[PDB]
Order: sequence, then C-alpha cells, then structure tokens
Amino acid sequence: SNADTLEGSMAQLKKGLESGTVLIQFEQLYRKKPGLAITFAKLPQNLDKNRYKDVLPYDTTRVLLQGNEDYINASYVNMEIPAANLVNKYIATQGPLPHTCAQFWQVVWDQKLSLIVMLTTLTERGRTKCHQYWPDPPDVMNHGGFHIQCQSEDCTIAYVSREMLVTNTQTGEEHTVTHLQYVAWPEHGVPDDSSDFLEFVNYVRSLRVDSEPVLVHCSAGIGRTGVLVTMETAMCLTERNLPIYPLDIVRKMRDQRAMMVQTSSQYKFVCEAILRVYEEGLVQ
Repeated sequence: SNADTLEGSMAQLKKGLESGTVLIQFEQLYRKKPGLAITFAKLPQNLDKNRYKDVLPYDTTRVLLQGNEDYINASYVNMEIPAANLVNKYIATQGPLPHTCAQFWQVVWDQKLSLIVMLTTLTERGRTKCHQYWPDPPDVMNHGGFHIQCQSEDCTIAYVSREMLVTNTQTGEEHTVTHLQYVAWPEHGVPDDSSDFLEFVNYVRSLRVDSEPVLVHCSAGIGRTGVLVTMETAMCLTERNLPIYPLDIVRKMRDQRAMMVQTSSQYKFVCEAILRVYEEGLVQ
C-alpha cells in the first residue's frame, strides 16, 4: 500500500530539502549493502579490469561474460515500480579501459542491447575518464571479434547521438545500437542545465524497450548513472500517481551496485528535479 499520496510525498520532500533533513538522511545511508560479497572483482586476474580500485560489483549481481575470464565491472540494476507490473532494467558499468573494450562489446552483443547511455566526456582536465570504444566515422574498430562502425553522429547542446553497427566478424550477423553521450555533466557534479537533463531523460525513456536493459555508464558507473536511474524511476512513479521516496530509490539501487549517487550535490539535484517534474506533471 502507499505510505502517503504522491502529493504528500512531494510535500515531505520539499519540506526536507528546506530543513536539511533529506540530505542528512542521504549522508547516513549505507554506501555498500552489508552482507553482499565482493570477491570476484578482487581476484588477482581481475584487478586490472577495474577502472577504480574500490568501485566494484557485488558477486551476486555482476554481469557474467561467457567462457574463461567471466569478469567485467558491470552490474544488473533493476528498478521495480510497485504493482504497476513494471521493472526497468539497466546494466550499470564503468567507462571501459583500453583492454576491456572487447568485454564491453561482448555484453552488448550477447544481450543485443540496443541503447547505450554514456554520461561522461572521454577526458576531464586532461585525465582520461573513459576509453573511446567506438570509431570516429568512417573509421572501423575491431574489439574481441566484433567489427564496429559509426553510421551517424549528430550533436545537440548537451549530448551526442551516434548509431553504431556491430558485426560479428565470424558469422557476419549485424546488430544496431543507439549510443547517447551526455557531455554537459561533470564528474561528481550535477548537469550543467537541468532542462537539458530532463529532456535527455525523456528521450532515453522514449527509447527504452520493455524487458531489454539499458546500458548506462559514466567513468566509475555509480554517480551520474545513479542520478539518471533515480530520475527515470521518479518519472515512472509521477505518471502513475505513486509516492516517491528518493532515499528508498537510492537504497534499492545500492543493493544492486554499491555507491550509486555519489555526492550530496547529486542527491540534492535529483530531489529538486523530481519536485519539478511532479509540478509540471500536474499542469500537463
């Protein structure tokens, strides 16, 4: 049952943002769920496959690669919308390293993922945050037996949209992926423009197909990715007149990949954005 109406949950959120209690509770929430093992990620042969030493998937929800080395730093994150008979599926992962591009594309191929949402630029202040795992058109790239070509590249103020053709070199089977790269959102921070962010999330929602996971990544795969997942979840709730408790949304993400939504500024931002979407939804 609902603990409050949507309206009441929004009054509570607004009050808590003003008083500071909403951020206090966020700061109190566990970062990693007690009782989920993290072992595979720390095996000697897997250490170099983690971009950040301590941003690691849980054993239970990690994405498995077939065959020998089963390891990629990626997690299944599924958000359930209560008795709407709706689960929004994601794979949350880090920005690939030069030597993990093959594994990244293997996940995309094996699960025939049609949408990749990248929330980082390739570099920030000269420091690499993600390897460029796609070729500039008209170049072609080969990663772990996959042939990648970028069919189109179009820019908007906040994001780049690319269509990628992935060909299994052995069999010649083809798979198309839409790749969206949001470039106006710095690491550990908030989107440069809230309206551009909300339009983008609406666009992502328009491309989601039921029961197919959306692959989301940034550099570490937790902060900006967690904000996006929280916002999409909230939009589904708003539309359905269901109450929204951002702290519980964050907990439910963190039970699947630790540390999602990294900073207080990120949490404050998404809570404010949720109130805005709620209010706009009442108008139409």
